[PDB]
This record gives sequence, C-alpha cells and structure tokens, in this order.
Amino acid sequence: MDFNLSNSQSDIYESAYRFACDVLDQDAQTRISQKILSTELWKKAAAYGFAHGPVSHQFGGSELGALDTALMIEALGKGSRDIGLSFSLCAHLCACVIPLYRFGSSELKDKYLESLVTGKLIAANAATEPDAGSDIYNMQATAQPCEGGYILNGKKIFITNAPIADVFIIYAKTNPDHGFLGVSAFLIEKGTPGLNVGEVIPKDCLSNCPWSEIVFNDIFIPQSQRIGMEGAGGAIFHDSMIWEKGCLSALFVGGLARLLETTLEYAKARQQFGKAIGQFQSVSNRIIDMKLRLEQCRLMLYRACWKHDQGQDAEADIAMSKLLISEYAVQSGLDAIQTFGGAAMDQELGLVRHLLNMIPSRIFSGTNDIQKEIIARKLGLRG
Amino acid sequence: MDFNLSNSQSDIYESAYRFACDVLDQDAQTRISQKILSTELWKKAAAYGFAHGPVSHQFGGSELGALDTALMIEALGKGSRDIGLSFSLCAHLCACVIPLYRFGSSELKDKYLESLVTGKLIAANAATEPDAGSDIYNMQATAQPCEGGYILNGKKIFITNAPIADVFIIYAKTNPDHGFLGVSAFLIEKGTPGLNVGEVIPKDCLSNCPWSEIVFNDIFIPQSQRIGMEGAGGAIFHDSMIWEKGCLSALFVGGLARLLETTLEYAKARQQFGKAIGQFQSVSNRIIDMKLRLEQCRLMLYRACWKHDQGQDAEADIAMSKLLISEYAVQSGLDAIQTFGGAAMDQELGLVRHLLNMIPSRIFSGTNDIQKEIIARKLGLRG
Amino acid sequence: MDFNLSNSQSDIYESAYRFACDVLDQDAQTRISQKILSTELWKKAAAYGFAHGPVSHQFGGSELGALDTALMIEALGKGSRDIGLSFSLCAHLCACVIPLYRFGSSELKDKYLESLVTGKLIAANAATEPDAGSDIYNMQATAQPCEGGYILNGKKIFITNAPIADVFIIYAKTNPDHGFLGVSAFLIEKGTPGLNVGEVIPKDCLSNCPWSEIVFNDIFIPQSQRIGMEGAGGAIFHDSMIWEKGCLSALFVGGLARLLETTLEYAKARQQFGKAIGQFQSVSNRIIDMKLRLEQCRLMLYRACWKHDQGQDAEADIAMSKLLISEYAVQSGLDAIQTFGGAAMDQELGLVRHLLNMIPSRIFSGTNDIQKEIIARKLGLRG
Amino acid sequence: MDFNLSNSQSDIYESAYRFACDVLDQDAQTRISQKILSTELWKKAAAYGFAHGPVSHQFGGSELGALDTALMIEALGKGSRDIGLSFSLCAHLCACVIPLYRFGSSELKDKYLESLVTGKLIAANAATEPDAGSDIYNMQATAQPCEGGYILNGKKIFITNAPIADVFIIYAKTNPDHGFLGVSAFLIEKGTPGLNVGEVIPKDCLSNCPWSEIVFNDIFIPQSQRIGMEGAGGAIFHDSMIWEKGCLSALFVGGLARLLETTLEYAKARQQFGKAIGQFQSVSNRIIDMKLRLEQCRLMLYRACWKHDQGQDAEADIAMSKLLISEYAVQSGLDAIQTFGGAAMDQELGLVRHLLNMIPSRIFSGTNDIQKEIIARKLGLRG
Ligand SMILES: Cc1cc2nc3c(=O)[nH]c(=O)nc-3n(C[C@H](O)[C@H](O)[C@H](O)COP(=O)(O)OP(=O)(O)OC[C@H]3O[C@@H](n4cnc5c(N)ncnc54)[C@H](O)[C@@H]3O)c2cc1C
Ligand SMILES: Cc1cc2nc3c(=O)[nH]c(=O)nc-3n(C[C@H](O)[C@H](O)[C@H](O)COP(=O)(O)OP(=O)(O)OC[C@H]3O[C@@H](n4cnc5c(N)ncnc54)[C@H](O)[C@@H]3O)c2cc1C
Ligand SMILES: Cc1cc2nc3c(=O)[nH]c(=O)nc-3n(C[C@H](O)[C@H](O)[C@H](O)COP(=O)(O)OP(=O)(O)OC[C@H]3O[C@@H](n4cnc5c(N)ncnc54)[C@H](O)[C@@H]3O)c2cc1C
Ligand SMILES: Cc1cc2nc3c(=O)[nH]c(=O)nc-3n(C[C@H](O)[C@H](O)[C@H](O)COP(=O)(O)OP(=O)(O)OC[C@H]3O[C@@H](n4cnc5c(N)ncnc54)[C@H](O)[C@@H]3O)c2cc1C
Ligand code: PRO
Ligand code: PRO
Ligand code: PRO
Ligand code: PRO
Ligand SMILES: [Cl-]
Ligand SMILES: [Cl-]
Repeated sequence: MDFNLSNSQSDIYESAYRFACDVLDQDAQTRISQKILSTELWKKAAAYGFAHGPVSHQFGGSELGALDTALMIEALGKGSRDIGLSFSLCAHLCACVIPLYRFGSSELKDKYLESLVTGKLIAANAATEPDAGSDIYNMQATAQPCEGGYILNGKKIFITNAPIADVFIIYAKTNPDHGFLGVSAFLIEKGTPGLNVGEVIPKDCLSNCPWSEIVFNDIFIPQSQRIGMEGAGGAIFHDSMIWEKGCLSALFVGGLARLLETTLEYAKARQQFGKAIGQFQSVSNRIIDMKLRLEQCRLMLYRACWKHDQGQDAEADIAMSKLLISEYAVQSGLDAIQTFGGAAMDQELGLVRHLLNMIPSRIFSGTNDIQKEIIARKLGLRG
Repeated sequence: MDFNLSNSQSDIYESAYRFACDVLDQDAQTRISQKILSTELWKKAAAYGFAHGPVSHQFGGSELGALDTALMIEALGKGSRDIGLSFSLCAHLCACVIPLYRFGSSELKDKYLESLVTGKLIAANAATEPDAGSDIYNMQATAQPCEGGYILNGKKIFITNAPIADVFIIYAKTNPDHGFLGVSAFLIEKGTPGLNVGEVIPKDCLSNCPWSEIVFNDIFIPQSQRIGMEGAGGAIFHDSMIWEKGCLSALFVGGLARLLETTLEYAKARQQFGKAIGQFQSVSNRIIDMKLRLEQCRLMLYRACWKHDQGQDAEADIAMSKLLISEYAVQSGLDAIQTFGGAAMDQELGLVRHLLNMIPSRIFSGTNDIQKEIIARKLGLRG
Repeated sequence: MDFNLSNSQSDIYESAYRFACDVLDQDAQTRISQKILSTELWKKAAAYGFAHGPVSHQFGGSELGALDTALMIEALGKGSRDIGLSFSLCAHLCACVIPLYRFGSSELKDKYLESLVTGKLIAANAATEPDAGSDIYNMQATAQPCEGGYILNGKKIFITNAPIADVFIIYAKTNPDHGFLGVSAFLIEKGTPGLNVGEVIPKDCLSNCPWSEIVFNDIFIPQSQRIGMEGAGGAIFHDSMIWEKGCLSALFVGGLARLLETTLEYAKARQQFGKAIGQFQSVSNRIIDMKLRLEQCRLMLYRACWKHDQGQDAEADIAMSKLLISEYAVQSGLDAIQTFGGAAMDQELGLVRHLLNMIPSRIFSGTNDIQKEIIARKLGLRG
Repeated sequence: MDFNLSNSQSDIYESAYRFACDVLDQDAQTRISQKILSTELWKKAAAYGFAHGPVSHQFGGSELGALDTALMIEALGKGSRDIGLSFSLCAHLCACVIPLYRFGSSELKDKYLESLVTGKLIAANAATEPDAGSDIYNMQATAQPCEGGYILNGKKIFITNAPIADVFIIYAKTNPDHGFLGVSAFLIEKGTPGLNVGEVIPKDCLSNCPWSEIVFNDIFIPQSQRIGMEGAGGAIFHDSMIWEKGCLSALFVGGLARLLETTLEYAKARQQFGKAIGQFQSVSNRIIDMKLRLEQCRLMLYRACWKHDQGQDAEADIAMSKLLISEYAVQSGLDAIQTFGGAAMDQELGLVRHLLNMIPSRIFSGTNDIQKEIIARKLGLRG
C-alpha cells in the first residue's frame, strides 16, 4: 500500500501535461469555435506518444503499462481544452492500435502497426449498427468466407474518426448463426472498392470530433487482413473496450481536476452579499461534492490500472471506474455551472461546452447501464 | 378539492396549444439551426395573447388569472420547439408588461401599455449588474433626481431581449444609501441619448434568445417615465419575479410533457436483446422518475397559481414551484438523453438542445439557492 | 381546479385529529415503551369511524369516499404517536373490511361485516407465503373444493394482527394450475379446527403492531365463507391493495406533517455559534426538502383519491402516491434525525422510533420496486 | 503506487478478524438482545490490542501506525456483530488512550497509560455540553486555577462509557474569555468528590454502548492531572477527533463489507417470479451501489491513514473519509433492508439493528455538516 507516484510516473505525467498545455491547448479556442479537428496537430500528439499505450519498442511504442498510459491521458485531459481532439486520439489508441498490437499477425502488424502508432495513418473502429448497440454481438454485418478472403456487407454507425480515417478496424459475422462467437475482426483501407464512408454528422457534444456512418457493399477483404483468429472478433472487441473504458475515464478525471480548480477559484473570487459565494453552504457543499468525486474516482481508476499491470483480474474494477468517472464528470459539470450562475453562459469560459463534452461519457464504450450489467455478472447476480 | 380543468380553462389551453403547434412550431428547426429570433413571429405570438397575462381589456388584455396564464404558457412549452422565442416572449410579459400594468401611472400606461400587450413594442427588463446578481438590491446604477426627472448612469448585464427591445424597464438607485428601499423603476426608450445597447452576446443555452449588456451614460429620464412611486422599485422588481417564476415554470412543465411523450415512445419502439429497451428496469426506472416529476410539479404550479387567484399568499408556493420545475426539467433532460443512448446526439431530435435550454431555468428569476433562501425565510428559519 | 377542502371535509379531518390527539395519543408513550397494542383502545378507534371507510350505513359505515377516508387517516397519522396501533387499524380496514364489503355475499356481510366495521371482531388478511411475496399469485396454499366447501392447507407469513384477530381473510388456490386466476378468497374464524396461529414475532419497526405466521392443516371451509366468486381472489386481493396503498400513504403524510412541525421548531430554537441552527444552509436545505416532499406527495394522494371518487381510473395515481409517500417518509425521517444531532438519540422524542416505523412503508402493500412495475405497465413499458 | 497489503499488514488484519469472529462474536446475539456491554469481554479485546493504536512498547502498545490501526478495526467491524462493544472500545482508544499518550507528561503516563492500554482501567472523554456540540469550543465548564491545581464545575452530556469508566478525560475552560485557546484537558478519577456520573440513558442506536451525563460540582483537580499544557486542550481534543474519525470509519468499512456479503448471498438465493431477485435491475442496481461505495471509501480511508503514516498532512483526507464512510454506511444499510423486503424485519438477522447502529456515525466525532466545514476551510472557502 503506497499512494505516491514513482519518479518515472511523475515524469510521464508532467511531460504529457506540458505537451497538452504548450502544444495542444495553444489556439484551442479557435479550433473549438470553428469545429476544427486539426489532423496535423493530431499527428503531432500521436507521435509524441498518445498513440503508443502498451505497444512495444519494435513498433514504435514505449511499452507503457496501463497505469502509465492512464497517467498520460489524465494529464492530456487536464491540460488541453480541445477534448474532442483528445477523444479522437484515445479512440484511435484504444479501439484500433491496441487490438492490432494485441491480436494482429506478424504480417499485419509489420504492414500497419507502426504507422498507426506514429499517427501516419489514422484509424476508426466500426462495431455499432442501427440494430446492435448495447446488444453489440447481435450485429448483422457479414464477412462471408470465400476463396482468398471474405465478402463484406453491412452498415456501421456512430463511427468516431470515420471521416478522417485511413484504415478501419471492422467487426462482422463470419458465422451469422452465433453471436459473440460468430464475430471476426478485420482491417480495411479507405478507398477499397465497396467502402462508402458517410459525410460527417454534426453533434453538439464533442462537436469537433468527427463521426459518420460507413456502408460496406460487397467489399473483398483479403485473408491477410483478418485480425486474430476466425471467430475471435467478439473477444477482441471486448478487450479493446476494457482499454477504452480506462483511458477515456483518465481523460475525464483530468478534465474534472481542471474544472475543480476553475470552480474553486471562482467561488473564492466572486462576492455577493459582502462575502465570497463559497462562504454560503449551498455553494460550498456542491464544490465539496466535486472534490469528493475527484478523489474517489481517481483512486478507483489507478487501482484498476495497477491491478491490470500486476496481472490481476481488473475487468470489474475498470467497469466500476468507468461508471463512476462518467457519472461524476457529468454531475460535476452541472455543479460548476450552478456555481457560476449567469456567468456560466459565457462561451469563452467553456463550462456549458464542458458539460456537453461529458454527456457522451456515460454512453461510450458500453453505456453505464451495461457497466452495471457487467458488474452484476462479476458479482454473481447473473445466473 | 377538484383536479379537473373548467371548460374555459380547457379551451384556453387547447387554443394556445394549437397556436404553438400550427404557427410557432412550423419551421422552428430552421430558425433554431440559424439561431434566428423571428420578430414577426414573436409579434404574432404576442398579439395572439401570450403578451396579455392579467392585463385588463382597457389595454388589450383578456384579464386572465394566474392559473389561466400558466395554462397558456404550459401549452406553448408543449407545442413549440422554439423555446428561445417562447422564453423571450414570457420575459417581455412577466418582467415588463406586468409591472407596467400593475404599477404604472395612468399616463404611462396610456402611452405604452397597449403597445407592449400587442407586441407592437418589444420590452427588456434590466436589473442585474456585474456586482449585483443574487444580491440584486446592492445594484449601483444611479437615477439621481434632478429638475425635470433623473440623470441615469450605470451598467446592466444579462438583459434578455436587449438587442431587439424598443423600450427598457430599468431599475436604479434613487437613494444609493439604501438597498431594497432605495431602488426605483423607470421606462426608457431605445435611442434616447446616453443609452448604449451592446451587441448580442452568443450562448449555447436558449441560443436564439438574444441578450446583451446595456450601458447608461448620463441619460435624462423625464419624471413621467418613473414606474410606480419613488423608492418602490425593489418591490416592483420582486413582484415581477413572482410572475416570472410562475410563467417560465409553466413553459418548462409543458416542455417536460413533450419530452416524456417522446421518451416513452422511443422506449417502446427501440429493441435490444430481443425486447423493447423500456422492459429493462434500469431504463423504465428513469422514465418513471420523469413521470413522477411531471405530475408532482404540475400540481404544485397549479396550486400556487390558483392560491394567487384566490387572494391567498402564494409567494412561497411559487418559489417551491420554480425550484421543483427547474430542477426536474434539467434532471429529466438528462434522463431522456440516457434513454436514447447514441441516438441522443442527433441535432434533429433536439434532446441535447433541450437539456441546454433547461440549464438556465435553475438560474433565471433568482437562482434555486435563492429560492431556498426565500422558502427558509417563509418557514421562519431566517430570524 | 380547487385546492380547498369543503366544510364537510374540513370537519371530518378535524374530528379525526381531535380523536387521535385526545384519545389515542394520551398515554401513547407508555404503550410504545411496553410494546402494547391496546385492543380496548383499538376498538374505540374502530367504532369512532376508522374501521368504516366506504362501508354503507346498512352495515354501520358512513359511506365515505376515498378522499374523505384518506383525510381521516392523515389526521390519525398527524395526531397520534402510536403509529403501530394506527397501522393495525388501517390494515383491518383496507385489507379485510373493504374486500368483505365490496365482494361479500349478502349472507356473509350480514353475518360478519357490521362486527368488523364496529371493531367487535378484529380481522387479519393472509396472502403472503414464504415463497410468494412480490410474486404473490404464485402462492401455493390450496383450498381444494369438496362436498360442502373446501379443504384448506398451507402457510402464511407476515400476517399483521394475526395474534389478535377473531377472523382471517385468507387467499388460496382453488385451481393450482393458474396463478392470478386460480386464487379465491375466504373468511375463516379463529379456533376453527386445523388453524394454528403462531406466537407474535417481535420486530423493531412498528414494534407494538403484532404479526405472526399462520398454518392451515386440513381446515374445512364451509361454502358460504367464500368471499366473491370462485377464482376471483386475485382480483379481490389486488383491489384491497389499492385501498391499502392509499390509506397507509395518508397515515404517513400525516406523520410527515407532524415531523416537519417538530423539526422546524427545533431548528429555530437550538442555537450553535450564536445563531439558530436553521440559519446554516446545510440545515435549512434538508428542512426545505422535507417541506417540498410533504406538499408534493399530499397533492398526489388527494388527486389519486379524488379521481377514484370521480369514477376515473386511479390505480396508477395510487401506485405513484404510495411510491412517493413511503420514500419521502423514510428520507424525511433521516433528515429530521440529522437536524437534531445527538439529541435525536432520545427515546422520549421518538425520532429514531419514527424512522423505524417508516422503514416498512416501502415494503408493505407491494414493495416500491413492484409499484414501479405497476406504473411501467400502465405507461405501456411492459409489452 | 501499490494497492496490496504487506504481509505484516495482512497478518494484523487476519489476527484481528479471527479474534473478532472467534472471541467477540461468539454469544453476541444474547448480549445484543439483553443490551449487555460485557466489561470482561471488553477488557479481553483491549488487552488483545484494540486499545493500543500508536502507543509505544514502553506503555504496552505495539507502535502501530494509523493504517495498521485502521486495518485492525476494519477487521473488528467485519467480524463481530457486537458493534456497540466495538464502538465503546474505539472511543476509549481514540478519545482517551491516544491524547494521554500524545500529550501527557511522563508522570501522568507513568501512572495511568499502561492501565488504559491493557484495559485495566476504562476511560470516557467528556467534551460535549448542552450548549456546546458542534460549537464545542464555546463549552462553559470551568477549571479555575487555584493553589495546587483547579476547581472544576460544569456539565457534560452524551459521554460514551461514562457509566462504566474508571477515569475521565475532561475538557474545560482555564480561561473562559477565549474559545479554542481557553480550553485545557484533565484526567480525573471515578469517585473523586464532586463528580456525579449519571445513570445510563438508553438509546435505540448502539443500544448496548452506555452513555450518560456527568456533572462537576467543585471538583478539585490536582495540578499533575492536567494533560498537556495550559490552554492546549482545544488542540488536544481536535487531534483526538482526527484519530476517532479514522478509526470509527474503519469499523463501519468492515461492517459494510459484512453487510455486502450477506446481501449478495441473499440476492442470489431468494427467488421470485422464477429467478433470483438479484436478476431484476431494480435489485442489482442497489447492490452495485453498495459495492461501489465500499470500494471507494475503503481506498479513501487507506490513503488518509497512509498519508498520516508518511508524515503528510492528512486532516482533510480524514474528514473526507469520515464523511463518505458514515454516509455510505447509512445508505447501504437502507439498501440491504430494501433487498430483503419483509425478511429484513427479523431481529435475528440484525439488518434493522445494523441501520440503527450506523445512524449515529454521521453525528459522532463532528457531524457530517461540520466535516464539510472542515473540508471547505482546507479548500480555502472559509476566508
Ligand atoms: C461519443 C460516442 C462515440 C462513439 N464511437 C463509436 C466508434 O467509434 N465505433 C463504434 O462501433 N461505436 C461507437 N459508438 C456507439 C456506442 O457503442 C453505442 O452508442 C453504445 O454502445 C450504446 O448503443 P446505442 O446507442 O445503440 O444505445 P441502446 O443500446 O439503444 O441503449 C438505449 C438505452 O437502453 C439501455 N439498455 C440497452 N440494453 C440494456 C440492458 N440489457 N439493460 C439495461 N439497459 C439497457 C441503454 O443503457 C440506454 O439507456 C459511439 C457512441 C458515442 C456516444
Ligand atoms: C437565461 C437568463 C436570462 C436572464 N435575463 C435577465 C434579464 O432579462 N434582466 C436582468 O436584469 N437579469 C437577467 N438575468 C440574470 C439573473 O438575474 C442572474 O443571473 C441571477 O440573478 C443570478 O445572478 P448571478 O448570475 O450574478 O449569480 P451569482 O449571484 O454570482 O450566483 C453565483 C452562485 O452563488 C449562489 N449564491 C449567491 N448568493 C447566495 C446566497 N445568499 N446563498 C446561497 N447561495 C448563493 C448562487 O445561487 C450561485 O450558485 C438572466 C439570467 C439568465 C441565466
Ligand atoms: C409491516 C408489514 C406488514 C405486512 N402485513 C401483511 C399482512 O397483513 N398480510 C399479508 O399477506 N402480507 C403482509 N406483509 C408482507 C408483504 O406483502 C411482503 O413483505 C411484500 O409483498 C414483499 O414480499 P417479500 O417480503 O417476500 O419480498 P420479496 O418479494 O422477496 O422482495 C425482495 C426484493 O426483491 C424485489 N423484487 C421482487 N420482485 C421484483 C421484481 N419483479 N422486480 C423488481 N424487484 C423485485 C423486491 O422489491 C425487494 O427489493 C407485510 C409486510 C410488512 C413489511
Ligand atoms: C453515538 C454518539 C456518541 C457520542 N460520544 C461522545 C463522547 O464520548 N464524548 C463527548 O464529549 N461527546 C460525545 N458525543 C456528542 C457529539 O460530540 C455531538 O453530538 C456532536 O458534536 C454534535 O453536537 P450536537 O449533538 O449538540 O448537535 P448540534 O451541534 O446541535 O447540531 C444540530 C444540527 O446543526 C448542524 N450544525 C451545527 N453547526 C453547524 C454549522 N456551523 N454549519 C452547518 N451545520 C451546523 C449540525 O450538523 C446538525 O445537523 C457523542 C455523540 C454520539 C451521536
Ligand atoms: O462487451 C462490451 O464491453 C460491449 C461494449 C458496447 C456493447 N458491449
Ligand atoms: O427578490 C427576488 O425575487 C430577486 C430575484 C433575483 C435576485 N433576487
Ligand atoms: O397486486 C398487488 O398489488 C400485489 C401487492 C403484493 C404483491 N402484488
Ligand atoms: O474540532 C473538531 O474536530 C470538533 C468535533 C466536534 C465539534 N468540533
Ligand atoms: Cl450557510
Ligand atoms: Cl430488469
């Protein structure tokens, strides 16, 4: 039992924080106003190390553990206001880089993995369908085995980075008779015949992070582009969602640290009735809730990541962390707005935009109701 | 004890609902997308009756009571998606039309009141200052008595309708030695020398409802433009906020009725895991919370308005209603988004925009912490 | 729309309140300390009118409607501390008197109903079994038709009033192949061969209200003691639970009115740091929550009862009322204890005993999770 | 960063857990039923090590750190149902043993400290007065300096262990002109002339843990019985409350671990509607809340204690831990009762008694509103 960061960990955090503040955050307000995702800036962030995670040196990574990866991303969330860019980068890392590294063949990693790790190629993962969201393993896209590979048909929706991706990590049924066990994973390239990437679909939350639909019309997937074994795609997807839950939770912990600092400063500086508004218990009680949340969920995340690094079973701990972090991110966004009153409406301050950016955290990587189902299953409440 | 609407009340509701659906709601999505407040449409709504409230027939009103006025505005909130336009109209009614009618001299009402009632002139009320929000009676704008009237100096912020108003109902100190008892109210016209109306300041919440700052530099206010008695402006403002709390609460009750209908329909229609998502208790329990909220706060509002119509003391009931309605509007907006999952991000559906539009309800007309202070005082907890 | 009580209603309330304060409450602390249920006092309360409800004059009742019955019981809850005695009386009224009146034959009502209405005979209703609680219609007790009537076998648990009852309203399967449609209802007398009433089983909540198990070993039920039609017992039970939900909710509304008055008085009188503790927002904010709850749930209950009196469908409104009242009763009990601090531990003040008495309200007459299932079904979320 | 216990820590926990299960818990139900605090059993627990904490070997302690002390007490809370006995023991340790060890003179420690450490003498701490609870430093008891020592007059209330104590650690004003800085601490013996210990005052919460009032009528305190320096009693008391907050929080963490295990087992075993009740999301969602609480607050407590052991400032962390643990203990007690339904009323199962035992945790050692004031002050919100 020790709650100090090592010097190595402290350095990883502080280097990422400096990069987020001095490189990504500079000019962020202009990009946010114009709903711009700067792919040149994204590539600098990827190459700096945010697209590396646990990837080995062989492929350009630093062989970071889960806790180190989470610290980097916590720093990113605290230091850069451009949370849409950060979300895009973490989706690429967790849903695309990491499954390719963990399950790809030597051939497939040799062709694509270092390019994803350095951000030379941007990747999108495509699992969700119009009738398969929480019930993801009822997806109906089909990768029908054929001579030389697969014929792919289907439609995927809500695909982060699809309008800017060079490659797609896609999930489809190689055996449509089964659910989880009938899914396989594939890498396909932008521009392959039959791949139709939709136009960006705007949204108010994470508004500069592009997503769209993609449609597959008789795409030929060469055999060598299957990721992992036939029928293992359900497990690959599930594994990538454990990494995703943990890393976006880190982003929102860092965002909550930033929000708390802003909110404390305001509550000390803004006077009404001849005293700082933080002196009224209605005001200070909400700020204390924000502090309690931050301290609790940061510890849950660190323990979940450290257990993983130790080889222990950390999946329930990650589901608990994601459930807490996203709920606390939304609630604390509301509490900050209430602290500021009318001044919260100011687009330059970004407090309403911050709440909008947190609203999808309770949906992404499995909704929080699904996290409860995962925890219930680990607790033995599901048969 | 009776919980049925009279035929008269039912007709008032249904006529307002038809007008909101068939006139205001038609083309609303385009106006909302472009952040347009259509002053021609606003004037049609005002003349239809939304700018009338309790005003007598002498000045073009229908002599509606508080409950009738609330029913009209509940219908407006349920029937039109253009909540920014509705908010603008209700601010004009409650913070400008009603204090002029209730406290204005015969001369001042004869010159201006029917024009406000028919929407020929648009009005903004200006009380809030950079250092006087919740502590509103510490405002520092000064209306220094002089030969012929007053010299007005000061700055007002967060003024709904200021970029489109023809007249301003302004509050300023005629005796800066006192707080509540040193305030007087005045009507001034757009274009009077020394009145500088700021450019619209954008916001994400209620985004097509314009507001800005206004600055007074040595404005001369003629004596006849004081509203009510010298030093009575604190009481006039407070009275107008009771009307405002009740009428915007009605708007958000109607909006919650609309949101609940949309959310129930989706939860019955959207299937995952082979059944409607409403069949999972995590989903249905939130929808039931939305229903419970709607039924409770509608009854609180109706009772508060009816007590007022009966001549009973209704101020605590109105503060309770406003506190409940705005909290429940925000919470139910969050619950609807969680019901829809990824589909909530769709700008055409408007669920995130709905939540944004509800966020200021807990600040406007006195924050909900201030409502608690009002209720605490009525309960005898403030000395 | 009217929120005043009629003179008739006001008189019913005030007469019941006087009886609760001047007759039942006098000496209550001694009975509560000794865990005594005074059957002589219970009979006085029954004869005064608390055992009458909607029963016609023909059988000794006053033909009160649901709202009048609820007002009487609200007064009882506000005026007498002996909530265990009040609960016992209301269980007799709602689960035994009312189904006999509503479904009994002329013969059976002529023999027993006036005696129950005047409290000459005390009744217990017995539906719950060790394996049938929320799933009540899976009860396994069997009333096997035979020449002359039925042979009854089975075991019932959690039976309020069983150690003091003269008659039992019991539910059992006349067709064990079905659930809801296989249940019938019967009246049986204390002392009939094969009826074994268990010894009182102590509890900390409602601690002077006796309950126990009862066992049926080859009881012969004469044909004339069936209540209503063969196979209608599921519907009779369900109907009696609608009356029960509404009347115990009234008791706890009255108890919350009493608790709020006590808590407000203390928060004004108790000083720390040189001021009344109600002046700290942490303290006043909880008291305001208690007030908000009381006003909201009282209105929901009154509307539910009035809709029933009007002939409208009131079952969802009653389920909503019961769910709100019992949750708010428990939460406000907790808030009162927090207001008083160390002084809450005083057995003479009864605040901890009050919380204990409210804890079962969320279980009784169908748990609050089951109320949500009922409301979900009314909302169309259950297929 | 490490979240494993050392072998030493694991052994401390497991030895305390065995002692709580095999010695204290055996026969607990009889003692609880009879409201017995067994002083022979208490002395065995004290001598086993629960009265040692950080005390040095010189005085019979083991020189445990805060985290080790907390682990021992977590084990005690999980392993023994007799929480009243455990509370009594921890009050003796934290409010009496620890301030004597930390501030007593060599002479005073030599005379009394080892006897307290081995439980040969039982101690009560007496700070609270009828008009000084949260405002503790406005206490009015006076220790007026005189030749040879002090003359003590005053009244103390809510004194845990007073009916069974051999010695009293008492706080009184040596300079009544000041608050915090006018308090001194003293040790006095049972039986000294002018000390009147009141009869035990019963309570439903922690019902076998005795407390009473004590009155001082012209007690002579010899000079050598002052604990620490003149005027340092406010600081000694405050320091002892930091130890108390942490150690009773540990007791309630262990109690929550026990409650969760019981509740999970029931939710898997109890069937309704043909499935385990844990399969309904209304049921499993509350159990998941209990799990989330336990994991979060255990980590907060461990970090607070470890920071103290490291020499870092841990007072805010302890206030946060106490606030979380006591709130979560109460809420999870409510959630367990709701899980069990009617079966929660069983006195043998102890679930209602468990909730009663947790209710005072939010009051003791400074109410949770006062904890928020402490945290607000650490956050810079109090001037
Ligand atoms: C910001 C964002 C980025 C995204 N990026 C990607 C991406 O890059 N690639 C990709 O493939 N997908 C992506 N998604 C989609 C995401 O995977 C789905 O939105 C998510 O899994 C939820 O599915 P759904 O939207 O269809 O909601 P539904 O599954 O329809 O859920 C609707 C409601 O039903 C509840 N519900 C459903 N099942 C249950 C159940 N068994 N028990 C209790 N409640 C239940 C849900 O919790 C929710 O409250 C993204 C989503 C978001 C919000
Ligand atoms: C949509 C919108 C439209 C508006 N339109 C108008 C208009 O047309 N005309 C006009 O004059 N103004 C208008 N206002 C301004 C509104 O009156 C103020 O925003 C409101 O009174 C709150 O003041 P403030 O923003 O300065 O917040 P502050 O008063 O600075 O409040 C900051 C925080 O401190 C809390 N706080 C302050 N005092 C206390 C206290 N005693 N006890 C406990 N907590 C306290 C507040 O509740 C809040 O949480 C509008 C505001 C909004 C959001
Ligand atoms: C004070 C008191 C007086 C009583 N008096 C009587 C009396 O006089 N006569 C009589 O016959 N009975 C009486 N009862 C029993 C009462 O009817 C049952 O306790 C009640 O119906 C709950 O059943 P149970 O205790 O078996 O809980 P269970 O049904 O075992 O419930 C355990 C948990 O599972 C939840 N649960 C069960 N099903 C679902 C579901 N489909 N969905 C979601 N959650 C679910 C429950 O809400 C609860 O949280 C009394 C009970 C009490 C507390
Ligand atoms: C189980 C138990 C064991 C105890 N054992 C001992 C013992 O052994 N020795 C001893 O000396 N005392 C003991 N106490 C007393 C304990 O110290 C006091 O009960 C506690 O400090 C609260 O004081 P009070 O009861 O007078 O509540 P009050 O201070 O009257 O509090 C009443 C309410 O006012 C709130 N309040 C007060 N001040 C503020 C404020 N500034 N801001 C916001 N809210 C405020 C409180 O939070 C509470 O909600 C014990 C108490 C308990 C419950
Ligand atoms: O297995 C999981 O973790 C995925 C996430 C979205 C639906 N279920
Ligand atoms: O008196 C009121 O109602 C006003 C509203 C804003 C500040 N206080
Ligand atoms: O139908 C009802 O209302 C009953 C109440 C207990 C179980 N279900
Ligand atoms: O200083 C503290 O920690 C004490 C605890 C009770 C009142 N204040
Ligand atoms: Cl305060
Ligand atoms: Cl469910």
